[PDB]
Amino acid sequence: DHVSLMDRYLVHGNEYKAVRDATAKAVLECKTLDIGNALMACRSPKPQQTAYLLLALYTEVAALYRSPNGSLHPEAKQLEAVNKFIKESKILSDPNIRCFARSLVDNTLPLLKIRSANSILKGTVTEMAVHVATILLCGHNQILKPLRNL
Amino acid sequence: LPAINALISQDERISSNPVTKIIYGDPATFLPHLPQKSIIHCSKIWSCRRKITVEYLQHIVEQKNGKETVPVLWH
Amino acid sequence: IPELSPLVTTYVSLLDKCLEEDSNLKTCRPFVAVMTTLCDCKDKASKKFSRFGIQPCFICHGDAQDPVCLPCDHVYCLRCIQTWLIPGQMMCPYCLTDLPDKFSPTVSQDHRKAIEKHAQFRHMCNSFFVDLVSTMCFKDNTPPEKSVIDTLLSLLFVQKELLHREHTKSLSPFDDVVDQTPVIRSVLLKLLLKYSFHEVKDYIQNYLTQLEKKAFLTEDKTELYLLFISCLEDSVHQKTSAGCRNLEQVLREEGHFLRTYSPGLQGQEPVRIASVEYLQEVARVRLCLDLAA
Ligand SMILES: [Zn+2]
Repeated sequence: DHVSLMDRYLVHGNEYKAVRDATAKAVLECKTLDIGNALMACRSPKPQQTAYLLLALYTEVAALYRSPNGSLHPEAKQLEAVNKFIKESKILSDPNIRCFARSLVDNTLPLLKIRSANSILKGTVTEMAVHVATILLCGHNQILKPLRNL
Repeated sequence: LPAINALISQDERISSNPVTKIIYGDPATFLPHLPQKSIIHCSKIWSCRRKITVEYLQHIVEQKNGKETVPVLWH
Repeated sequence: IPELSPLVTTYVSLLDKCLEEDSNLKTCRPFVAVMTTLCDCKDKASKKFSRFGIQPCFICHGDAQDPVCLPCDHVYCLRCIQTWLIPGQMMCPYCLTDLPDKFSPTVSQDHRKAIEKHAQFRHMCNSFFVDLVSTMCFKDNTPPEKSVIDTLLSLLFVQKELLHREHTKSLSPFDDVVDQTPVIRSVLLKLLLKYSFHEVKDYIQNYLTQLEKKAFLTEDKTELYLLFISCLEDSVHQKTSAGCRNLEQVLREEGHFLRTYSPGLQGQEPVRIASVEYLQEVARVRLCLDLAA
């Protein structure tokens, strides 16, 4: 009954996969320096690194929050570790990205409450919406400056 | 995209789930109650394929320079 | 090339005289007459073109690139003559004529444009041939006669010539087009599968037995079988969608196919036996399952 969902962000590949594996490990244990070790093991600089981190954090907290058995696990003394890593590392401590990511931590982003009653396509629409939000925040690019404002 | 289909076929938590093996790029011969290895019971013979529609034809026209070479079909 | 109009303006009236008696290409005698008139039109065209026989190279069995001419009026590939002439065989492969010095005269002016124009001409004539066999040979809902279909199935093959035997060409009434890998197309099969399957079983069966006995003896027959299954299911899509009947008749008849389906899978099982009735059953149950899905 633990038939989990697909992680569509491995299209990036072999540098998102490593950091998402280390974020799932830092989900299961409590040491968070492993994420920093994976971040110094990567090319594709600060926007792409931040996009990898935010999508890894999303896919772990989303696959946790949706399933009824393991709901709200980082509240069990574990949001302190990832939030101290947020307060320390400047790779994701940009205050608009940071106020987005804190909202993703404590489930107060109003995209998870998307209330699509299809319950199959709801997963896909949530994933594309948080993907484009990660790209619009992390992307400092002219051809995303209208749509970010949109 | 076939390399991307290979990558999405080989993530290490769905690959144990026997539904992506009977669908997304693995031979179904691990299911033991089955007819033997015949010339007609290969996996590619029981694969899926497209249903050719008008919009796909328009897509093929847009790749193959339909505004220049084949103008009547494009219009 | 405005040097061929007094030939084709004669062959229009020649085809008019050949079709004036029996203007029905679905039977044998005007079909064979039209085939022979197009064939000697093509070969007398070639003798009008370039001095008795623009030929494929004898070595590669295909069209020449950087065309070198022998003193005995032979057109060969440059790559074939450089990989062939350099040992002690300073002579000819076809007519055994000794070439004196070297393969120094290559013709970069006449023969390249000759092979180009003849390739364009075989393309337009093959387009003519497929349009003629699509329209007039397959005119109404009744199929043509036996011998015209037999000559159609035999004109896909380019049978034994002294060299690889038994290649496959792109539905041409000619002989000088090749693929030096056996390719299998689907144009004659789809133009044959516009009729009801009940009257074209034995024809496709004989074509399949020919393909097994000369072209795909021990190779990847999975691809050819998949091609036949896809052409059969497209044929049933055409016979249902272009036909005019409700969903109830097709559901009752495909259900009656399902609940009276004898398995019989031990017949066409082991390594090579795949009847066209068997692949039609496989395509029909795939379409039943498409409707069910
Ligand atoms: Zn040659």
